[PDB]
Amino acid sequence: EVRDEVAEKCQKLFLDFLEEFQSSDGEIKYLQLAEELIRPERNTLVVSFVDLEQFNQQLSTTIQEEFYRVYPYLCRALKTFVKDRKEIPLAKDFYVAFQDLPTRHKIRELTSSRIGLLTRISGQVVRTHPVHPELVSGTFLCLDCQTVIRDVEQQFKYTQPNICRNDTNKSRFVDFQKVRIQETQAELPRGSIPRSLEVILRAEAVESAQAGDKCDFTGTLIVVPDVRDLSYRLVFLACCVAPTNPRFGGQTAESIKNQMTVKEWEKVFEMSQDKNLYHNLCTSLFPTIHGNDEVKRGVLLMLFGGVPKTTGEGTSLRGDINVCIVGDPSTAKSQFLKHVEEFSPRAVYTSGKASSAAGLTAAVVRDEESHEFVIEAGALMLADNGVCCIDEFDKMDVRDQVAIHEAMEQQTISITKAGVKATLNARTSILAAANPISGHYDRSKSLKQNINLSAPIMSRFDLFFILVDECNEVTDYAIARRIVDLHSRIEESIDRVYSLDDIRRYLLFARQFKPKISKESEDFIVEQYKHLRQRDGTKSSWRITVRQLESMIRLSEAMARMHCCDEVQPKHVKEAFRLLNKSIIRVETP
Amino acid sequence: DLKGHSVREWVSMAGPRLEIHHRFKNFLRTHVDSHGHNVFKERISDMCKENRESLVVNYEDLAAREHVLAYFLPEAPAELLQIFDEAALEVVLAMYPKYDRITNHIHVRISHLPLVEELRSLRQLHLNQLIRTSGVVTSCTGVLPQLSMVKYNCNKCNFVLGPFCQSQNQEVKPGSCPECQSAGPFEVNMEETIYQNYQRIRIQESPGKVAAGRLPRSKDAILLADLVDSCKPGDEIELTGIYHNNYDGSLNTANGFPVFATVILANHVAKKD
DNA sequence: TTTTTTTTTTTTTTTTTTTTTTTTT
DNA sequence: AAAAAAAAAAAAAAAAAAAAAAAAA
Ligand SMILES: Nc1ncnc2c1ncn2[C@@H]1O[C@H](COP(=O)(O)OP(=O)(O)O)[C@@H](O)[C@H]1O
Ligand SMILES: [Mg+2]
Ligand SMILES: [Zn+2]
Ligand SMILES: [Zn+2]
Repeated sequence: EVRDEVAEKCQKLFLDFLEEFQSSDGEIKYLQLAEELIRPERNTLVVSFVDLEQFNQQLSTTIQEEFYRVYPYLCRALKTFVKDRKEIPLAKDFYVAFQDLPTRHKIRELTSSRIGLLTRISGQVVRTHPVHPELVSGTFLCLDCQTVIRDVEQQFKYTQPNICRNDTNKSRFVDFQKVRIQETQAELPRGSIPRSLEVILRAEAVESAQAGDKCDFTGTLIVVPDVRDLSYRLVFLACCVAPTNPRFGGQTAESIKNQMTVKEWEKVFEMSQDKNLYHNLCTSLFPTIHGNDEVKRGVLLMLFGGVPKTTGEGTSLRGDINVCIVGDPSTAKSQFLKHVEEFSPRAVYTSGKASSAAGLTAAVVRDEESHEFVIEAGALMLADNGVCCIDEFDKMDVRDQVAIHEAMEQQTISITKAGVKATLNARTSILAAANPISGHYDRSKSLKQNINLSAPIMSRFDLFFILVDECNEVTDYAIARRIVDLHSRIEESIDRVYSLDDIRRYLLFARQFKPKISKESEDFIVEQYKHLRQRDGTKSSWRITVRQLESMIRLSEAMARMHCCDEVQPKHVKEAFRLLNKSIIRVETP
Repeated sequence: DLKGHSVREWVSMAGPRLEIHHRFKNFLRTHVDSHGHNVFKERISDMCKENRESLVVNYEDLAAREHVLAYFLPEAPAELLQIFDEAALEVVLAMYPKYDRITNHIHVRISHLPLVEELRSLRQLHLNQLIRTSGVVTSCTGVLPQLSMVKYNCNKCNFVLGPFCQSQNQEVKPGSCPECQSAGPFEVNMEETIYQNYQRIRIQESPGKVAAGRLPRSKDAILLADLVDSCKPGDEIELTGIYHNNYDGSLNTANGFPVFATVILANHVAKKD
């Protein structure tokens, strides 16, 4: 019985660190963290690698350079650390989760030299397979002599004992999920497709990553076998998963509030009481776009959105406002779409003809490891509770526009493919950019004629923003001044009152509010809708119907959400009515 | 009755097995109601009258009257449920001695289980336990006839072999026939075998319950001989069943990890409508 | 020698792309 | 007469159900 002296010493030092390390207060913080390890559904202790470096630098270096060959010993040290304190089940196992590794490595840097040693990487989750029980060590029965070969360690492969020494109920299982990631855009070398390595997650951190999220995985690169042939494939085994760019430094309104730090909440509350927050948000979110105040306001209300509701009969009241932008080229439409995509989390940007039906809505594949099927999430799904920016909408094929119309109609995608049916949820607002037919917007026609969108698509667009390129000299001078100032002073020249992170946190907090509609606001809405219908009694770019009342209600709800108010005051209704009225443009003609 | 080393092994012993058997019989006889005197009396009466061969048992009352049995239930559902079936069979015979001619068996269904989980919250910790979930039926096959009490036919000596009860875990393999002691191929004898209805469904998380940045999860369930046709695609159903794992499911095939597939042995179905 | 797991083969269907065709200005 | 949208061809990929052969003990 040869003892791995390095592993044993690492275990001893790690246990000493666990039972000795003290926080700023002077208490053994990891003892307090382990206090919760007793409760079921809790078998992982998160240990910050900064603490490990601070306590025992040599131990941290040994772990980093010998992570795989010592990880079982770290788990054993944790098991001893917890068992002697409480009455945890004897068969219960425990795992050690590391985080805050100072250095990060690129997916292209995962050479064989990084095999079996600690490393942190960043990537984008493409899809997550289901969760399964995984056999780490169980029992084996010999069919020749009935000699039970016990606790044979499986190495990512069904490994029977190689030779007889001469079941499930008596085995230990750990959660297991194979989640596929891919390289980030920033890391992509010139003219190369992204790299994907399927990372593997275990107990506790078995669903911390969802498709479409940017996540940092900390763990070890390993080789899995795919006379005999040794065909190996690289695979990442992660002991912890965390967001790459955490939103909060610390789902219901109070839960989000506590999720934040003290300073973040101070900022959020301060801006909630900030009079003129509407203009401040408009300017900060789009510092480089001159004018076009109406479009900025529209996309802001879109980012906030309304309040979804369900009818007594079961009818679903749409509570997310869509927006479309149509006009002459070089009116900064795709720039609005890119701003929204780069800013808003869960924001997915696409093109006209570059996306097919399956990749735009959903697809199904069969799990390579079990009998179940997994669902490849299309662009629409990744925008769930977010935004989908469809540039060059008019160019999109009808076979896809039908799917987009379905998503806008019932918020859901129904799939019957590859042996599985599913009704999946897509609660997404749609920011479309459509070029006018002929490439220029003609002012002597209704909006129906100026664009090649089918009537159903236009019907459920809450806001249409027309950006005509009037050849005015003052506007051209202003645009040129702003563009040249941008290109002269790149990093500076953008004084946005609120950082994009602060606006993200404020948006996430405000989205939880569900404003009511008081009687006064209801009467004001009725009068405003009356007036807006009277507008259509010259001709407008498109008729006004009850769907405009729905849009006005949703816009008032979003306006209330912006100030984190709890009841829709008449002022919000007035602002929504004004914006929607401006969105309507007279059809001038000789 | 907390005592011993293992819950399933504790019930496995004959002693506590018969103790639970007689205690459950006495609970069926004695637990009456707040006011509905002996609910199980009229329950069994109706079931026999319509020949339902089933008994829905509330968990609340069972826990109240016999807390030990209710505690033992979820930990080792297979053994407790089999004991309950055995008890209810003779209880029915005592109430309806002639009904013994009908199905020679009674199934016990358990409802209103206290703790209800979601398909995404299922973990290895729930293996081999009675669990209550909710979901939408996304697929359901026909009423396939599954072997229940096979009688293989030895080819060489044309002697039908005794009933080898079919297990939901492993396919039954006949030994050598007792007469000519041949380990030949053997073939099923459909005329003398008895079967049981076998339906397979898939239950997925309700879209209204899934979170924002997550996709619905699905689990396969098996309905057996009385729950069949209790669901159709598109139904929102509360399913209480055993998170069974050990039948054949282990990706021992090459290019595969030691993963385990999981199916929920359905024990009670309730359509929420 | 006898089993078993693989190997194939033999059908069939499904999905993407391209090409060909039809309708409109 | 020429372009835009639709339809069909066709080729490649996947499921799979079943019969036969090679390797293992
Ligand atoms: N009002 C404006 N303010 C600032 N920049 C503008 C404005 N209008 C156009 N631009 C500039 O013109 C460029 C091209 O606009 P773009 O959005 O590509 O046109 P389109 O909407 O046709 O795609 C953008 O990079 C943008 O910076
Ligand atoms: Mg453009
Ligand atoms: Zn042996
Ligand atoms: Zn025989």
